Amino acid sequence: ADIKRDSYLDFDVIIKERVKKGYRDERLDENIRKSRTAREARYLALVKDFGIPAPYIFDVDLDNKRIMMSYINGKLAKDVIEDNLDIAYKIGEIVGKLHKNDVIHNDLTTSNFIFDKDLYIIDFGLGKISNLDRDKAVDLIVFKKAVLSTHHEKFDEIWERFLEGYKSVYDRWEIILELMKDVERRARY
Amino acid sequence: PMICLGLEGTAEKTGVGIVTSDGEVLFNKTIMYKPPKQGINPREAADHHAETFPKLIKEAFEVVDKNEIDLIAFSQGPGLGPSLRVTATVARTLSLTLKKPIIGVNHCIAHIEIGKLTTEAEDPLTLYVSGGNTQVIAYVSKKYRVFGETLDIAVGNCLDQFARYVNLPHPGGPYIEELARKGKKLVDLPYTVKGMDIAFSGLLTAAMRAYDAGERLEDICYSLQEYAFSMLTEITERALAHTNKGEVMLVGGVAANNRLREMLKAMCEGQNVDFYVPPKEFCGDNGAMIAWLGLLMHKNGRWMSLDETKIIPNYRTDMVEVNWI
Amino acid sequence: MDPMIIRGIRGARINNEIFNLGLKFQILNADVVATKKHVLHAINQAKTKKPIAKSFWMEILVRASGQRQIHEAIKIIGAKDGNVCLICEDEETFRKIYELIGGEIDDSVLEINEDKERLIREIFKIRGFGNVVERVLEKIALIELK
Amino acid sequence: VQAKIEIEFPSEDVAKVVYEAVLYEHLSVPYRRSEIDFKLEGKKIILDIKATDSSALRGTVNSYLRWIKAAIDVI
RNA sequence: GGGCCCGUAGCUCAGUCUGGAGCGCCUGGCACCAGGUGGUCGAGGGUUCAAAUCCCUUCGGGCCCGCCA
Repeated sequence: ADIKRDSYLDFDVIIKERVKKGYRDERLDENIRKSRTAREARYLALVKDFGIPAPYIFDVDLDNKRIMMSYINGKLAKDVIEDNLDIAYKIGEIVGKLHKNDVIHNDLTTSNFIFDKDLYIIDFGLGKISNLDRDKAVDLIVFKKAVLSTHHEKFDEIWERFLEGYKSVYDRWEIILELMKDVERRARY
Repeated sequence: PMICLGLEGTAEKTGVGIVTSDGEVLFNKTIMYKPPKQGINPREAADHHAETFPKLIKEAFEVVDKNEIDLIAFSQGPGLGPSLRVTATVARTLSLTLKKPIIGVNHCIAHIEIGKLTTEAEDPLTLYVSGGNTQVIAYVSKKYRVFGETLDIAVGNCLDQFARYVNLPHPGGPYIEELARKGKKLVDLPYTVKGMDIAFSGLLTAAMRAYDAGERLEDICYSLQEYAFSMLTEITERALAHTNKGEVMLVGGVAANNRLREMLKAMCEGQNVDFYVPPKEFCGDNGAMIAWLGLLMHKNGRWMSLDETKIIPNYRTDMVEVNWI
Repeated sequence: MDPMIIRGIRGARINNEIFNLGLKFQILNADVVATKKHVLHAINQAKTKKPIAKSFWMEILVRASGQRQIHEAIKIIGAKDGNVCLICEDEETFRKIYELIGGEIDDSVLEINEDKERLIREIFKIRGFGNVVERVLEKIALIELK
Repeated sequence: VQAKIEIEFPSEDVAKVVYEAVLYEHLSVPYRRSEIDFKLEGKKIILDIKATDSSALRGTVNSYLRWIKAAIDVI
């Protein structure tokens, strides 16, 4: 998943290649890199249909398992959410419609939302299509766990602002929140 | 040497140990439990602890005098509820029979501590995988914190029910490890890494659907084995990237499968880091780990009050006052 | 490499017989092509991406149309009278096409206008935040997905 | 549904030991499926469990039997 | 443009000429197997004593011949 930034004479290209993983079978490795780059390209493009800002895709190639997209000269969400709490509200915004159209970013966090001029959702390396409420709930759980393990000091306010933005843009937030409470407690007896 | 007796009742393997503060285990014994793979409205299967704790304790009495020890530690949690209660009551009985200090000990943290003592690692990122508890844990901000954990079923339970449907008698660990040595076709299964977490119900359901078609046994065995181990290795790799550590550990009974060890060796070789697994004497359920962690807790002055040694069946790893750096 | 020649000709005349002249070129609706970026990206992918159309210079249409289908790509990006855009490599072929179709040579049609914006959006079914030139660039980029 | 369990011991000291050992464990249950009183009377211990559910009552009494047996068999 | 199987619980597939088992789950407790409250079936049109169910058109999506300028 290495990224190389090049300045084409009219294109600001970033080539992201999915390096093979030695610990995995080369058969399954090739299969999963191919399917993953395909899904990432397709979903990161389809999210533009939502109005949700995302990097532009200049080209893809499954055989070479690479995606060369529009590079953004910004900083990570975590490096800026500490000094700016509004991007949690913006994350709620751009996740509300994303969940509304029933496409799930099963890797939601506060580390892959670049802030250069706006909030760019630069990674659907595990995007999926599903109407299942359980998948949405576990995606919310993953995001909450990530924000916990990253900014425990402000988790409460960060999650509250994120939920405010999400309920501002998404309307069925109550049922997914109650499923979040019902599932996050599934530890033991 | 502050001699301590530690007790392990977190899962189906009762453990009784005695250890010292110098860094060696004076005594350690384990005994597993083999159930009939299921149960309806079942009687608790943790009574095996209530039966073999007296025997192991008496054997310890023969190998060392019952008054020789100084401290006692019990696996407070996390683990199966009733078995945790059994080991807690046995530890309290011994503690205030001998009128000696008692301490509740985190099962996971004891796993990390013994993985540290048995090896050269200083502060490693642990991958604790077992029959019902799989999770990666790190030492951050003077606390052991859970980064990536399963959401539906642990790796050990997954392999257990897979062997159940394959009808390999329990334990199915080595049986699947060897039956998968000749798997040929990589059966299509749902690979899933939801952030740090993992889901395992989908993998099992797909395997069951495949076995409804009655495909090749060894092929599906190899497919599930590689899929689960790759998912665990992937979450371990991303957790390590999050930590930016230099050492990773693998602990728990399921670590008996050599392919997990080889996969982690390949991962660390590609990532220019080093990696360890504790020996079977410390890679399962044993009292030595609880004894060692009780000694560690009481050595640096963190005394434990007898009344508030109550166990927690949902004992999270970030609710332990770690003060031994 | 030979720099391919792209020309936006106003005042177009439809003549099927040119396609039967054995000339290596492609003609499209100049009001649908966003700019030189559109044709450049389509040409680059048709050069690099695995061929899928029955002809390379028809693969140019398949690429710039953003659709593998040809049966409706000819309908949606086929040449129309009044204004067209021709991509080729031969000066003699350029002269023959210009004589048979006619019009004025002015590449300034590659600039985009609000009517061009709306036409592109209604043609490519584009509804979302993003500058239309690079949004269409992307829409061309993702032909090779299932 | 009431359940009274009496447990005898070789000496008063052993009774005190098992009482103190199971005292915390009685209070260590985060949620009890039945009301339980666990008391010491010299060389005896009384477990009085009131339950509206038979299965959980049997589970609790079996668990108490387990823990008391382990306690007395430690020595 | 022309075939194929298709499109059926809210997620899983028959029920076609011959016109509901699945699953957070009401039904058991520390995965395991018995109960089911919860579908009236791509859209439209004609046939019907009873039509997903006999036929046709369209709508995607997957698949073959693709038929190009």
